[PDB]
Amino acid sequence: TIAMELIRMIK
Amino acid sequence: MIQRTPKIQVYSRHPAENGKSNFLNCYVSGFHPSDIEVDLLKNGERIEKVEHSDLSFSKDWSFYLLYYTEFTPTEKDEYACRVNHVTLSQPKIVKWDRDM
Amino acid sequence: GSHSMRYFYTSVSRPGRGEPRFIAVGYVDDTQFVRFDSDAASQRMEPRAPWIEQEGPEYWDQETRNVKAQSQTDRVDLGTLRGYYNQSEDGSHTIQIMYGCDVGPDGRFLRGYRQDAYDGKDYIALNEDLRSWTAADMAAQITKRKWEAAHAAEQQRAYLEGRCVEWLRRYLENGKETLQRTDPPKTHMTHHPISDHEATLRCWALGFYPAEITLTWQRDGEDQTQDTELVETRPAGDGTFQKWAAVVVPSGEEQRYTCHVQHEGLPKPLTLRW
Repeated sequence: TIAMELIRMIK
Repeated sequence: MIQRTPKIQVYSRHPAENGKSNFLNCYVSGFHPSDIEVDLLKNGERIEKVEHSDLSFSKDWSFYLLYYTEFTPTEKDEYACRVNHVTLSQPKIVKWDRDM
Repeated sequence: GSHSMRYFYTSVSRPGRGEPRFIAVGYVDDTQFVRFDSDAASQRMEPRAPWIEQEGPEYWDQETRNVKAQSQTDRVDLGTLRGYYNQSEDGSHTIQIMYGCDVGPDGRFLRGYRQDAYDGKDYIALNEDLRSWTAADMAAQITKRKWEAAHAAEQQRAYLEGRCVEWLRRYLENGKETLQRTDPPKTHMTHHPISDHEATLRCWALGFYPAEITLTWQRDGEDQTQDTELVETRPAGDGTFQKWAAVVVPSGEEQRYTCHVQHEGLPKPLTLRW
């Protein structure tokens, strides 16, 4: 299952 | 801008036997960027209906891809992989060698 | 032995040719199990191994939903990173993301990973301690500060030590029949004179899994790394891998040379002689 927490880590 | 030339390997899934069904593979790796065109050739001519794996990459970020098709090798038929990529002045054509 | 679950993201902008293209693949060890392609027709996270198909519709709805969201995130990051490097609007650029976790034989957490890249080079990476970031350049320093101000390292560690390892264990269980086997290499040798003085000896390893393998030549029991050729380990196309190592030898001297093959699936390492 993919990490949802990456979705918000905008660069 | 980082640009890297693909490494190329043309090979069968099983050691080739004439008249016996098999798979022709062209494995391209170590390239960047990911934009690439890869064809399998039977006696110079392009084989239609060739599949490829889903784009992925190694630890050094370089991409790799497997292109393949089912085939039955014969004595007369020559196979090759033609790789077209921004890093190559002319597409590179690697001949299939049964023992490589 | 140990196991790993790994996700790979690739976003490539294509100015003029429409919107950026996004590919995601997921691996457990050396076996791919999921795939997403923003250009494909289904617009769904798709199965690529039989054991993942036993996950219900709700699993697939959430995976699809999150992978799409990630693709939008990469989309704006693409534009943002173009600004940092002061790049023009018309060139094609690439964001790559890798993350995952390792577990031991018992199923315990061993380590986590999170690394990003821009145009083929390191951008920002989570450090071994899963607590800090290493920024390779000056544009990534800006991103490094945004993520410190967001405590993203904790959140990364939350996934890596939480859902990551426990869905790994789940997958390993639901796919025990396939993900926990070691196919040992079927070995053979070939022999071809190059001339009246020299011959090629080529040592083959076929049908093995996992991909980790070592082929080494010896001459009179000592390692030979000279007039040898090693090819990159390669996929056979059916889940197994191939490798070969060749050496050019003096004619009549082939009996001095031995090929040694180390693989997890072997009760003990093989020695091959012509």
